[PDB]
Amino acid sequence: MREIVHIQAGQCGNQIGAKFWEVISDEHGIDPTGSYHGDSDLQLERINVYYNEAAGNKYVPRAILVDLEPGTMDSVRSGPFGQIFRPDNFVFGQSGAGNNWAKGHYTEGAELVDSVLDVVRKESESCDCLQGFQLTHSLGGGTGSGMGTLLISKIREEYPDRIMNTFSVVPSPKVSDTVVEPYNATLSVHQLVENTDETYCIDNEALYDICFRTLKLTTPTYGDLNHLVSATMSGVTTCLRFPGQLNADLRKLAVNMVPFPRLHFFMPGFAPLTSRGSQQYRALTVPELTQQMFDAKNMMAACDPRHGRYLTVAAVFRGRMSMKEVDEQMLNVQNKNSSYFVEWIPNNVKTAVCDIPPRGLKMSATFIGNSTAIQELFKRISEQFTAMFRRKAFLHWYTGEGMDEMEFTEAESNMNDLVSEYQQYQ
Amino acid sequence: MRECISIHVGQAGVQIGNACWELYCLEHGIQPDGQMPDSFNTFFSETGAGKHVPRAVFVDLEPTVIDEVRTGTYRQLFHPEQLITGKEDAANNYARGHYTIGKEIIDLVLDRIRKLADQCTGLQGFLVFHSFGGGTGSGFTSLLMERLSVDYGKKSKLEFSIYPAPQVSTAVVEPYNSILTTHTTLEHSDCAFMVDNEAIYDICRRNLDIERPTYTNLNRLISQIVSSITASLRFDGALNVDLTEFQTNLVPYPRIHFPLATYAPVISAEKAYHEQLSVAEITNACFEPANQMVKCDPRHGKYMACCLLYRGDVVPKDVNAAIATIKTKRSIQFVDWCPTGFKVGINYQPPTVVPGGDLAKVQRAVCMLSNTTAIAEAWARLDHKFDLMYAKRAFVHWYVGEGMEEGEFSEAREDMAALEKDYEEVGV
Amino acid sequence: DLAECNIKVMCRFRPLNESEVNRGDKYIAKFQGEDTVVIASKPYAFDRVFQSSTSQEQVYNDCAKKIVKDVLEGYNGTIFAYGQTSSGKTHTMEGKLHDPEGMGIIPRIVQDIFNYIYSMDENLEFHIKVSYFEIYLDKIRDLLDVSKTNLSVHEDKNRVPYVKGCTERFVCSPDEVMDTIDEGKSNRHVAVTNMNEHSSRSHSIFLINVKQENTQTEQKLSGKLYLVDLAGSEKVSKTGAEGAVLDEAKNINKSLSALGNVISALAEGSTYVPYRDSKMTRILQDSLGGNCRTTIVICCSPSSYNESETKSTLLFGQRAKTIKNTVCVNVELTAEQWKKKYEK
Amino acid sequence: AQIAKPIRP
Amino acid sequence: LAECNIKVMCRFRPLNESEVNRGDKYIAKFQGEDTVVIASKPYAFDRVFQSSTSQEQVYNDCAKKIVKDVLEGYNGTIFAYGQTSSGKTHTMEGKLHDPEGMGIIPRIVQDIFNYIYSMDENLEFHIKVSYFEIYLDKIRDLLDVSKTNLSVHEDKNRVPYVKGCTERFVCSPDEVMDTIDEGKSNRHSRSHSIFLINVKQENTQTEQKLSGKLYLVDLAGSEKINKSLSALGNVISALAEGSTYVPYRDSKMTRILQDSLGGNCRTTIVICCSPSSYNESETKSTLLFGQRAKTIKNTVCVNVELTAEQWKKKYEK
Ligand SMILES: CC(=O)O[C@H]1C(=O)[C@@]2(C)[C@H]([C@H](OC(=O)c3ccccc3)[C@]3(O)C[C@H](OC(=O)[C@H](O)[C@@H](NC(=O)c4ccccc4)c4ccccc4)C(C)=C1C3(C)C)[C@]1(OC(C)=O)CO[C@@H]1C[C@@H]2O
Ligand SMILES: Nc1nc2c(ncn2[C@@H]2O[C@H](COP(=O)(O)OP(=O)(O)OP(=O)(O)O)[C@@H](O)[C@H]2O)c(=O)[nH]1
Ligand SMILES: Nc1ncnc2c1ncn2[C@@H]1O[C@H](COP(=O)(O)OP(=O)(O)NP(=O)(O)O)[C@@H](O)[C@H]1O
Ligand SMILES: Nc1ncnc2c1ncn2[C@@H]1O[C@H](COP(=O)(O)OP(=O)(O)NP(=O)(O)O)[C@@H](O)[C@H]1O
Ligand SMILES: Nc1nc2c(ncn2[C@@H]2O[C@H](COP(=O)(O)OP(=O)(O)O)[C@@H](O)[C@H]2O)c(=O)[nH]1
Ligand SMILES: [Mg+2]
Ligand SMILES: [Mg+2]
Ligand SMILES: [Mg+2]
Repeated sequence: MREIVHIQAGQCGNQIGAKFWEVISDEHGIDPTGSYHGDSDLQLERINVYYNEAAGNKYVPRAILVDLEPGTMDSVRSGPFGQIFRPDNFVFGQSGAGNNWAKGHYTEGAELVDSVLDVVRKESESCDCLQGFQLTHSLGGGTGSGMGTLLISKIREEYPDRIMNTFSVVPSPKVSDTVVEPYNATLSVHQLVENTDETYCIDNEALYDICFRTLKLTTPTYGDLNHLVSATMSGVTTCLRFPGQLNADLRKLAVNMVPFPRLHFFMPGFAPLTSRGSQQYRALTVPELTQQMFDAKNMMAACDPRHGRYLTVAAVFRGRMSMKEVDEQMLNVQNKNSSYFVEWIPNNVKTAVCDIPPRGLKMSATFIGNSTAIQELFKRISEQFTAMFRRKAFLHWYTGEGMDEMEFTEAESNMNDLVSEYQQYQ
Repeated sequence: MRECISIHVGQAGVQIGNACWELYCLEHGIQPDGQMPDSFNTFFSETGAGKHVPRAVFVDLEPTVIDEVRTGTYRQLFHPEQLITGKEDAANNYARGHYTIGKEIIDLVLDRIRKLADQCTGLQGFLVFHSFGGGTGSGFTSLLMERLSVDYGKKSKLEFSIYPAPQVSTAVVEPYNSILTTHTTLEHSDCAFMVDNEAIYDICRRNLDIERPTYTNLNRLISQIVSSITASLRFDGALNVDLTEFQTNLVPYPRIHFPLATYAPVISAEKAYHEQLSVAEITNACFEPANQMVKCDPRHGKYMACCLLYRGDVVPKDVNAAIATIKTKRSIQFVDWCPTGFKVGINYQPPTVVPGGDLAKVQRAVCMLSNTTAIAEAWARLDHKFDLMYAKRAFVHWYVGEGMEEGEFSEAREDMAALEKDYEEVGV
Repeated sequence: DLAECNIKVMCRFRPLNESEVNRGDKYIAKFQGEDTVVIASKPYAFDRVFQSSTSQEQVYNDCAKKIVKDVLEGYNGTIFAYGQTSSGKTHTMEGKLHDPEGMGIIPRIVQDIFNYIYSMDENLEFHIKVSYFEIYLDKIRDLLDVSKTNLSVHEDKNRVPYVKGCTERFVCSPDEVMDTIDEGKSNRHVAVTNMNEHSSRSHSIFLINVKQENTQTEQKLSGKLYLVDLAGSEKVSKTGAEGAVLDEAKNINKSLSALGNVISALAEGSTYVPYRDSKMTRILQDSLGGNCRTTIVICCSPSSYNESETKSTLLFGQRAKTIKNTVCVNVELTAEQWKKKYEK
Repeated sequence: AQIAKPIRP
Repeated sequence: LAECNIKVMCRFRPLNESEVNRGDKYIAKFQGEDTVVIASKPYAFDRVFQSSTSQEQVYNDCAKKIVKDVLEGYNGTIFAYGQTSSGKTHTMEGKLHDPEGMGIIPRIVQDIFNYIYSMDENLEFHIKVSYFEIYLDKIRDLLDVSKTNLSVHEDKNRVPYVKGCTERFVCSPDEVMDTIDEGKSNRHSRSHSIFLINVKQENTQTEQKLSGKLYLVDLAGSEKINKSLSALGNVISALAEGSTYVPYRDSKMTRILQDSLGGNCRTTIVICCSPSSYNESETKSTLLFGQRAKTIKNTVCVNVELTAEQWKKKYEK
């Protein structure tokens, strides 16, 4: 009941989804072989949300792993939680996109999207009451951006009345991993804006900042960043899986947090986030959790919320806590930061409390923020796109796979319109 | 026999219902399994041997909380067909609760009510428990009230809603849902008792001296209020009061049926001693603005009708003295067209204390249900929030996209302006 | 080079119907003057308020007669009807296609455009192309080809949106246009509702492009004419929709709310002006805030059973009348003049 | 004036 | 470039019943297929048709090349010169609505429509017809009797053309057939009929437009007051002798076929003669006409124009 189909597209999506599934299985007491070794019945009460059943009390996740190269699929299979997945769900080609959005959306992704949609359709049909779709990808690459966008469009045209929440990794401002990030990101957002219900924007720069500042990690690796992302991915849908005093589904979050249809780009966050050797000094309470949540340092997007105003905020608390404490803390946060909140919306914050915390934590929280500050990311992406596109730089690679300059202009216009809409409500 | 049906819609309704049914089972000496080791026919049904089946219908589109009821300590108390669940929630959408997702279990709940209504000889009314603001507790309750009014109509209908608070709030689309539901259900309910979480939080902080009140405590307080309301049916006493008496003594005009409940004494065990808790003190503290369960000062308005439901060791002479002292006081303001705005009800059953509860064992308690014009300011602030959100037309696409014309918002706003105007007119 | 024009919003009141005259309903509309209507003692001023007895010829003459001349002169024109369920949009726009007295705006426009073409200067050569599609469940369907189940709205060099892939049929005689209209109407989606027995569940769009070339002066002009028949706002209590009709109603209401939002944005002088929230608002972007001379024919019911909807439609028409358009002649540069400019 | 229809095979 | 000869073909009709009643004999004799011998004097032509030859034969031998060349880029012209009642209506028009005859014009329009139906689909064709005739050096529109005594202006290139005549677009072979029938009905034969179709082939992919004009014209009698034929005999005498200062402007008949006579247009000429013996004098005059007409050589270039986008691009450089 209220099942979620999970899709991993590209290297970033796959290596984040693997951490996500390890985290979820640990939370629900599933050992890597697929057996159940938990301690509480609430783990099995709603195991149908993220898992299917099989003969022998073995639980298989309903995850669909897609890529245009088999290397990352082999890495996932060879991992510690790799044999939990269904061997039929691995759908892959043999020619990668090569960080070409056109290659992954028009030429190589088209040949694989049929089989991917077949697996998606089978998994959805096996579900009792489908709730939504979950996608992990990166906007800065070829297979992720392009293939995930094509799959999102196809699924949206196939299931128009279902939530499509995508956890995308946006290009970082200061350091660029690929030289064609602006093109891929603009072309991916041009379809994310139209074919998604709520997209969560994560950039590696904010993750590195969190790790070095709050977590005090000397050598942050991709595992730690994927782990921080998996924390908020699990925390977003905790009310679907465990009982709580005040429950909020994905659609409830979308209704509260999306005032206008095209403004569905969110900044996620997590709390508590302390360093070993500093937990004995902290005080785990709702005020401290809220102070951590609303801090600009704790955001996982490189868009400072101070340079903007919040439209809607969601606070999905976990554990045993007073509703009075939570509501008073939210009210005082809104009052003390009135300049950072929108005035034509009373009570910008939404609250959901789940009465089951993550293992080893007495309390936890996930912060979802719809801020006008996300326009800065789009503005810099559009600036880089214009700089690269006035001079036709790196453009024959995209044109050689069947794209046109008019598509680039339309994507840029859509990005500019989204920026203008965000600026209007500020 | 005098029998009532309880309907709990949405998460708030079902939580309050869990508290209320724990309280009732404690009052009547029924173990949670349904085995008693009269005066229970109002809320319970007797089977061939032992098992007492409560007259409740738990309805929610979310299956989670009804599943908690199904697996909780009160598992073998309710008839499993009474507990009704959906698949997907209303997601804080009035349209989902009313038009789209509501019209998939409405036939089931109506059939269950009819089956319960066929097992009662002297049906008296409905005790619908829901919450303003939520999608289910605003959309599904409106559809259910329409169906019940069309089907039964002559039978009474009482509501115990959770009104949105001024400052403390949870949802962001709460004003829309609240105005839509109180536009739709203004013509169907006969007496809608309203409470808000913020006033109960303040009551818990000051009187009960608990700095971290949660939903369980609020549900217990509301359960005590509803037990005080319905105690006249269950137990004996001097000046017993029925639900039709509530309607005929609390509703002056057909469009003015929004009283606010108040309870006294709400004290801890430490302060249970050191206090006399006399009838006069209880009544005076019950008329205090800080003890109101709705965030509105009654001093900014005039009382129309006020019914007092005393419990426990209460003598009518004490009640008369307390009423005289209240009437002589100048701060309380009664309207001109009501020379006598006091109805008194005395009962011999003292309030019961749930084990592991904040309330203390007291010999007497009161429940003040007053129809005052001070509730107009709550409507005013809710309408202000609605107007602010609707000027920019925010969140409207979610409601419009599930079977709701854009003009329904304007119609609801006009109806609310009319209700505010009616309250102002009756004030003068 | 700029000649600003407003929206020529005009109101049409249909007579009370059988289902409404036999159930205790009263004619609430009171008409004063020739351009204003009084409802609930609240004046509303429009360009022309047509009363219950107005024939199709009169509304066509006072609404769409100028649009043919404007299109053939070089400007862009667009007319779209608005209202609630069972209000008079299909009757005003198309009506009975083959009846000389009951035909609507579209057949009269096409006949007049052909007659004006015949009465033009001899040196002109005209190319006319007809497109006819609909918006059903947020999908652009071609009513002339069922294979095009859904289409897309792209943009041009000068940032104007247009439907891509729609069948463009060249025409020579009004008979061909009438056959196109008939074939399109056969495939348009209709449903049975309590308010209207032949209710339309799609936003039909009729497009004709008139390309005009002069042989002597080589000067070339183009004109785009949109004729849209929108669906009406519905209420589940009145319509009683269950099943597919409910989904159609949901999509129709969402699209109409988007259109109302864009009209309010134009009227208030906002900056974002949300054209991109729906397909219909995208297609009519240049119509509402660009290079088009647009007239809105709002249709209303005069009964007390539909007073709230009539007031909402009246407010929509009043707000639209204030918004302004920037209209210029579409003079496409010529090849001979291009080569002359190159040489000189 | 005249109206032209392209003859596309 | 390329130099192509103005073809000349000789056609013979069967002896008439009046001639066999009057006792006329068969003087002309056929020798081979590329000449005809009469009066013991060989006359060399490109091709000589027998008396009983079929009209499909002459169409296949003469006109099909004109059809394909006008379809691609090449202006064409075919006309008949001969004595009265020698057969220059059946040669050109024949039977308008009898499938057996379909002399030249109906067959050529059907063939051009078939060829249009064939070949690449990515091509836009705008074909325009315009039928007009002249009489006594007065140009008169044939599709509308209102127009009378028109004139000839000058286009961008040095090519005189009729100005003001109605040019009706046609889309189907039935339309061309009915417009030809109406034009012939509007004719009451000393008049010169000029039939022009302007097939304009525009390619969307290459943005290249090619305009072709075929002239299916018919002459008047040559019994020799007639003046246009005298200048027609003067212009060919200018062309055959090669003398400059050619009198193209002497008569208005030659002012329309100026590119057909020596310009950017590949043309063929047919002559009709009679084997009768009573008309020995007038028969030799038409025979010598075809021999001299072969002496002309014309230069043809593909009529190619650049689209509006192409001129814009050349301005950028
Ligand atoms: C002795 C003790 O209490 O140890 C704690 C601990 O010290 C702290 C510092 C933990 C620790 O976390 C980290 O150091 C960390 C490393 C990489 C990325 C993110 C965090 C901990 O490792 C993490 C671990 O978290 C869990 O057990 C949660 O269930 C968590 N699990 C995982 O992330 C996970 C890790 C490996 C394998 C499988 C799952 C979780 C959180 C949300 C949703 C699902 C699961 C906890 C409480 C601790 C340690 C062990 C030191 C903290 O993290 C979490 C996620 O709880 C860091 O700040 C918190 C506060 C904790 O007190
Ligand atoms: N007193 C009390 N109020 C509650 C409780 N739970 C939620 N509320 C209030 O109810 C409102 C939220 O509505 P809910 O009843 O949870 O929503 P719902 O009716 O279940 O509708 P959906 O969940 O959207 O299907 C908020 O104002 C909460 O403060 C509760 O247990 N007790
Ligand atoms: N001016 C009019 N005179 C007479 N009958 C009319 C007139 N306008 C509408 N009607 C009648 O009303 C019915 C049509 O409703 P119509 O006018 O078709 O509604 P509509 O606007 O197309 N409804 P909808 O598609 O839901 O927006 C027809 O059968 C008409 O005969
Ligand atoms: N090849 C032929 N076969 C049969 N009949 C023919 C042939 N050629 C000509 N005729 C007939 O002979 C006559 C001459 O025809 P026509 O073609 O009318 O002559 P013309 O040379 O056009 N005369 P004119 O226009 O007066 O200078 C007509 O009756 C024709 O039908
Ligand atoms: N957190 C994380 N980020 C990654 C990982 N792999 C790649 N990225 C980021 O993703 C972007 C590159 O896109 P990628 O997914 O590799 O291209 P694709 O395989 O064509 O989709 C860059 O910004 C990388 O830093 C990973 O394993 N973990
Ligand atoms: Mg709920
Ligand atoms: Mg219609
Ligand atoms: Mg002749």
